[PDB]
Amino acid sequence: PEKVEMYIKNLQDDSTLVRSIAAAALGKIGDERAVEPLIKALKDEDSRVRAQAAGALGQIGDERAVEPLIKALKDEDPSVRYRAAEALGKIGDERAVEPLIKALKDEDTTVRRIAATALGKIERAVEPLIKAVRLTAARALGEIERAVEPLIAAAQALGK
Amino acid sequence: DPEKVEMYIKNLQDDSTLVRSIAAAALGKIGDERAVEPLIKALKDEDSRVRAQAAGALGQIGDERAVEPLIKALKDEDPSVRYRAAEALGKIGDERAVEPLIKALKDEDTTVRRIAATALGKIGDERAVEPLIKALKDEDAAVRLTAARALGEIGDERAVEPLIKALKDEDAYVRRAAAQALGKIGGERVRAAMEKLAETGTGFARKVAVNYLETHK
Amino acid sequence: MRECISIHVGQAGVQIGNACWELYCLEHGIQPDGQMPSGDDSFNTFFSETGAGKHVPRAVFVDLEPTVIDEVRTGTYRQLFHPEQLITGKEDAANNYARGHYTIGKEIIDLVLDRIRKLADQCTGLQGFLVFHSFGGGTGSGFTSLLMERLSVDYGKKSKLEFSIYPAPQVSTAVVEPYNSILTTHTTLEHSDCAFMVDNEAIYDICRRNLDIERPTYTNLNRLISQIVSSITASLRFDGALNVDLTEFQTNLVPYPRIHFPLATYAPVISAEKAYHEQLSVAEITNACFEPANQMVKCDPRHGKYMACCLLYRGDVVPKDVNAAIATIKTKRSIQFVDWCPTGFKVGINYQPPTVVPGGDLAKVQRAVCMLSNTTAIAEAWARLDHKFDLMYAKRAFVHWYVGEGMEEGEFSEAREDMAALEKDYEEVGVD
Amino acid sequence: MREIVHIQAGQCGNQIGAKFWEVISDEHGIDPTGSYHGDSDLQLERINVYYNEATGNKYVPRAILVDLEPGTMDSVRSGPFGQIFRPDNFVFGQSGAGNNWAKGHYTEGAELVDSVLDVVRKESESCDCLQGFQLTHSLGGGTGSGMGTLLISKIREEYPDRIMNTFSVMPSPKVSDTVVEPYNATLSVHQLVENTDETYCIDNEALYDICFRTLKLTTPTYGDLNHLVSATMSGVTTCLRFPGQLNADLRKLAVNMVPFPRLHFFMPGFAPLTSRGSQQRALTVPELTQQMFDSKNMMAACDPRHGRYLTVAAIFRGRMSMKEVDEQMLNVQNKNSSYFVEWIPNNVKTAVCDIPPRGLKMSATFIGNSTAIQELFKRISEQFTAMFRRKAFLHWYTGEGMDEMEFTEAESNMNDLVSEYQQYQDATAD
Amino acid sequence: MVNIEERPIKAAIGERKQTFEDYLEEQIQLEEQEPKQPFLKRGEGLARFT
Ligand SMILES: Nc1nc2c(ncn2[C@@H]2O[C@H](COP(=O)(O)OP(=O)(O)OP(=O)(O)O)[C@@H](O)[C@H]2O)c(=O)[nH]1
Ligand SMILES: Nc1nc2c(ncn2[C@@H]2O[C@H](COP(=O)(O)OP(=O)(O)O)[C@@H](O)[C@H]2O)c(=O)[nH]1
Ligand SMILES: [Mg+2]
Repeated sequence: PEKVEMYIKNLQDDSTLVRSIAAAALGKIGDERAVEPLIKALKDEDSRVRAQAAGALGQIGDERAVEPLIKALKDEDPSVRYRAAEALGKIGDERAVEPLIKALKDEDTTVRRIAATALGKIERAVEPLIKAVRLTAARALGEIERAVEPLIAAAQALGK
Repeated sequence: DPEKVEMYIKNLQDDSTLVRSIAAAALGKIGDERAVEPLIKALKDEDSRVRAQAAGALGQIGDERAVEPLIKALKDEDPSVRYRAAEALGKIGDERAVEPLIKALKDEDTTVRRIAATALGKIGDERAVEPLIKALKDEDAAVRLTAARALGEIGDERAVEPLIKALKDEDAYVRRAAAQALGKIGGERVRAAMEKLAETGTGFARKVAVNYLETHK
Repeated sequence: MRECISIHVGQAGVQIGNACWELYCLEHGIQPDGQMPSGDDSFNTFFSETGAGKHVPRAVFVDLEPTVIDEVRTGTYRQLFHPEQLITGKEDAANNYARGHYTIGKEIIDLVLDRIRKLADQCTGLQGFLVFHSFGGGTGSGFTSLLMERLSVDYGKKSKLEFSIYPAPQVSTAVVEPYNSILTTHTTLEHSDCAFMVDNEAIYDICRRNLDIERPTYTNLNRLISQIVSSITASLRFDGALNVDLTEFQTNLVPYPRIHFPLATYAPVISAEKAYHEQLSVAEITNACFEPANQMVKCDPRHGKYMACCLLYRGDVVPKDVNAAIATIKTKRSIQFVDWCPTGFKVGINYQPPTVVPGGDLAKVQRAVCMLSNTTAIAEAWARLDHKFDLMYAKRAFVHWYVGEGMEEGEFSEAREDMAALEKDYEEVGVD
Repeated sequence: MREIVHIQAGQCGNQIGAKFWEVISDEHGIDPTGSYHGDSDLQLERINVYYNEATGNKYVPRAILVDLEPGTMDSVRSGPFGQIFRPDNFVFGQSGAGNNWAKGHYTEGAELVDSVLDVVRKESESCDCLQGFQLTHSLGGGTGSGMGTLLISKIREEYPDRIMNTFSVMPSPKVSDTVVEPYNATLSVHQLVENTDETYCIDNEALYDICFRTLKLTTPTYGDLNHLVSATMSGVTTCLRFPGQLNADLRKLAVNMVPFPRLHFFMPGFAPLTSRGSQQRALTVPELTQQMFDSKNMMAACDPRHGRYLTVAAIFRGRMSMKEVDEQMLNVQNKNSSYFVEWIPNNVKTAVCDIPPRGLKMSATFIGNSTAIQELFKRISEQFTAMFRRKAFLHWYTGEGMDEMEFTEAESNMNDLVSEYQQYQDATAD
Repeated sequence: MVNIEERPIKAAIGERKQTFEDYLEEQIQLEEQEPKQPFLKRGEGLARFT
C-alpha cells in the first residue's frame, strides 16, 4: 500500500531512471490506484518512461488505459508503439481492433509483429492479417476458415 | 686406442650432428693419420659445426693431404669453417696455402683476417710481405697486431718503413708488436731508421729508437 | 664493421634492454637523446648514426602488451630509440607459451620482422642478433621461439645469441614457468648458436651477499645483468688488439650443436656503500671465477667437466698477469676437462674497465672478468626445470590452457623428450 | 588486459554488487557523485579496469544492473552510491522469477536477456582491451541463478575468448526459508562448471556462522553478511585494481589458479574478520598469516584440513615487513606441507599492496583452490537428492518448458565435480 | 520502512521446530494442498579448450 503511493509520487521525479523504474514497479504490483498516474506518464517527455508506463498498463489490464494506449500507438518512438500494441492485446478490448489493424502497416518490423499477436489475442482482423513478422500473422489466424488458402520460419505455424 | 680411433671414424657418418662434431674434435686430439681421409670427407658435411671441427682436426694432425681440401674450405659460407681452415693451413705450413691465405686477409670476418695474417707469418713466405704491409692499415687493431707480428716473423726488409709508421699507431699493443718486429728484422736498414727517429721522432717511437741504439752499435 | 641487432622480448627482455642501453650509452659517452658531446668509433656496430651526430641503438623492443614499453616511450630514453623500434600488442600471452607462439604472437610476428628488416638494411655487414627474454613469461618463451624460427628462414647465415632469464620462485609470477622454459628451450635449440642463462636466484643472492640489498628489485638485478652482458659484448663495441671477435669466441666456446649453454661467472661485484675498496688484482678476479658464489646459474662445475673455458677481461689487465693467473688455475684439481677436448683457457682483453652507473649499486673497479665455461654442470639447471615439468605434466596440470591456445599435448611430449636428450648429451660428454 | 565488465543480477547480485562499488569507490577516492577526490595517483593508476572516464573528471562504474523485479533497481539507485551508476545500464522488467531458476533461465529472464546483451555489447565495444566479465549473483533464487547463468551462457557465445568470472552466493537453510533453493543451486553449479573460468564460492552458511559464532552477532542481518562479502570482493580484486606483478589480470589469475578446467571454484578468506560498527589494535604479520589460512576465516563452509590446496593466492595489504611476509608464507607451507599438493611446485603465490582497506592499517585476503570445497557441493547435493528422489516441486520448473532430464544432468555434473576434487585430494607425485 | 543493511534473515531451520526433512515434508504437503527445452550437457565446456 505505502509502496504503491511511493512509486506514484516517483512518476513526477526529475530523474528519468526513477520515473521509468516507478512505472515498471507499478506494473509489477498491478494495483488499480496507479492506472490514472500511469495514463499521465504516457505523455512523458522521455520515451523510456512512456514505454514503461504503456507496458505497466497492459500488466494491470484496466480498460481506462484503452483510449490513451490507442493514442500511444501513433507515437514517434517504436518502443512506445510496440509496448502500447502489446498492452492493448493484453487488455483485449474491442476498441483496439481498428487501431491495431493500422499498426500492421507500420514502418518498423517490431511494431508490425507486435500488433499481429495482439489481434490474435483479441474477426475484423482476419483480412488485414492475411495481407519473421509473418509467423505472428500465421499464429494469430490460427488463434482466431478464410485463412486456409493464404497458407498455400513461416512453415512451422501452418497446422491450426 | 686403435679401436678408439676407428670408433670416432665410424661416428663421422652418424645421424646426429653433435656426434659427428665430437668425433671430428676427438680425432684431432688423438692426431692419428688413419683419420685424415674420413676428416677430408667431413669438410663437405651439410652442417657447418662438423665442417669446422674437421678443419681444426686436420691442422692438429698436420698431414699435407688436407692442404687442397682446406684451401677450398677457406671459401666457405660459414666464418667458423674459414677461421678453422686458415688456422690449420698455417699449422701445416705448406706453401700452397700462401696465395689463398693472402686473399683471406681481405675477409669480411675479423677472426679470419687475424688468423690468416698469423698463418702467413708461420709459413714465412716472401709473397705475403706486400699484402701484410696493407693489413698494417686495417681498421681492426688485432689484425694490425698480427700483421706487424707476421712481418717480424718473415723478416723481410720491405716491411721496415711500414713498421716504423706502425710505431705511431693509436693502439699500444700494435706499437709494441711493430717495435718487436723491427728488432726481429734488424740490420743497417732498421739501425739507420732508428738513428733518424732518435732525433726527429717523438713519444714511444723516439723511445724505441733510443732503446734500439743502446744495444745495437 | 659488423653490426649486431639486439631484440628485447617481453617484460624481462625489455627491462634488461633498458639497463643494457643505459650502460652502453654511459660506456660510449652517448646521452639519452643520442648526442655524443665528446677516433675509436667501434660502437657503430651497436648504434647507427643519423643526421648531425644522432646515435640510435640498433635494437627492437617487442611485447604483447603495452605497459612496459610505454614506460620506455615516456621515460629517460624516449628520444634514444626511433618510435618504430618499440613494438607493442594489447593482450599479453598470460604466462602461456602457446599464446606467445601461436594465437597472440602470430598477429604481431610480421610487423616485428618488417621492423627488424629496416634495421638489417641499414647494416653494411650484419654479424648477428642478440635476443633478450625470460623463460617464464608467455611472450619471453613463446614469442622468442616464433621469432627465432622466422629469423632462421629470413637470416640463416647470421649468429643468434640469447640472454635468457632462467626462473626463480623468489621472483616467479607463474606456476607454469617450468612448462614455458622447456617449451621455449626445445623450439629454440636448433635456431640459436649460444645462450647465456641468468638464474634469477643466483643474481638475487649476489645482490644480497655482495651488495647488501635485503630485497633486490628488478632494477638492482638488471643493472648487474647488464655488466655481465656488457663484458660479453665489449669486443664488438670497442677496438683492441687483445680481444676475441665473435667467430673466434663462438667457435671455441660453443663448437658443438645443442650443448651451447655456457655458465657465466663474473668478478668483482663490489658495493658502492663500501667505505674504502682495495682494488683486486688479475689473480684475485681470476680466482673468484672459480668461486661458485659468483656464478650466474646455480650449479657445481667442480663436479662436472669442461669442454671449453673463456676468460673475458676488461680494464687495467696486462697479458703477463693473465698468463700468470692461468698458470695458477692450471694446478687446480677441481677444473677437469673432458678427455677428447683441448685443456686450455681462451683469453680476451678489453681496455675499458667497467663503467659506473650513477645511482647504481656497484663501486668503481679497475679491472673485471667474465668467465664463460662450456661445462656439463649446466645440466643440473635443466634437471631442476625438468623435474618440476614432470611433477605437473604427470597430472596434465594447466595443459588445457596451452591446448586451448593452438598447441597440442604432443608438443609438450616432444619438448620434454628433447630435454631428456639434452640431459643425456651432457651426461655422455661428461663421462669419466 | 584493461577493462572488466561487471554484471549484477537479481536481489543478491545487486545488493552485493552495490556494496562492492561502495567499497572500491572509497578505496579509489571516487565520491558518491562520481568525482575523484583522493590523494594518491596509485588510486587512479588502474582505475580504468572498473571505471569509465566521463567528462567533468567523473568515473562511472562499468556495471550493468539487471533484475526482472524493478524494486531492486529502486533500491540500488536510492543507496549511498546509487548515483554513480550509468542510468542506461539499469536493465529491468516488470515481473519476477518467483525464486524459480526455470523462470529466470527460460521464460521471464529469456524475454529480458537481449536488452542486457545490448548494454553489455555497448560497454564491450567501447573497451580498448576487454579482460572479460565479473558477475555477482545468488545461486538460490530465480534471477541471479537462472538469468545470471543464461547471461553467462549468452556472453560466452559472443565473447568466447574473454574470462568469465563470478561471485556466486551459495544458499543455506540457516539464512533462507525457500525449499527449492538446492534445485536452483544445482542447476546453476552445472552452468558454472562448464561456462566460468573462476567462481568465488561465497557461502551464506559460512557468512552466517562467521556473524553468529566469531563476530558474536546473535541476530545477524543481510547487511552483516554483506559486510563480509564486500570485504572479500575488495581483497580478491586488489591485484586487478592496483599496480603489481602477480595475478594482475583475470587471465593470469586463472592460468595460476586453475590446473583443471572444471576445478575453478575458489574458497575465499580474509583477516581480520570485522563487524559493521566496531573499530579494530593492528595485527602482526604472523597473526595475519595464521588467521587468513584458518577455517573460521573462510567464506565457504569447508574445513581446509579435510582437503589439499591445488593452488593458493595470498594478498597482504598495508605497510608491513616483506621479510616477515616471506618468512610466514614459507613457514605456513613447511609446517603444514601435507595440506598442499606436491605435484604443483610453487603453487602458493603472494602479493603485497601498499594501500590497506578502510578502517584497517594491515590486512590479508586468501584465495584457495582447495579440494575441501567438495564439502560445499556435497551439502547442496544432499539437499537436492532429498527433494529430487520425491520429485518435490518439480512441476514449477517443468511447467516453464524445462526438461526433467536437466535436473539429472546437473546432479550428475555436480556429483562428478565432487568426485574429481577427491581424485586430486588422493593424487600422489610418486 | 527499514534500511537495506537491517534487512532481516528469514531462516528455514526452526531451532526447536525443524532441522532434517521436518521443514521439507511440511512444505511438500502444503504444496499438495493447492516443447521440452534443450539443456547444457556434461563436458560441453571442456570441449572449448581444444
Ligand atoms: N631479471 C629479471 N627477471 C625478470 C624481469 N621481469 C620479469 N622477470 C622474470 O621473468 C619471468 C616472467 O616473464 P615476463 O618477462 O614477466 O613475461 P613476458 O615475456 O612479458 O610474458 P607475458 O606477460 O606472459 O606475455 C619471471 O621468472 C620473472 O621473475 C626483469 O626485469 N628482470
Ligand atoms: N549474502 C546475501 N545473500 C542474499 C542477499 N539477498 C538474497 N540473498 C540470498 O540469495 C538467495 C536467493 O535470493 P535472491 O537473490 O533474492 O533471488 P533473485 O532476486 O531471484 O536472484 C538466498 O539464499 C538468499 O539468502 C544479500 O543481500 N546477501
Ligand atoms: Mg608481460
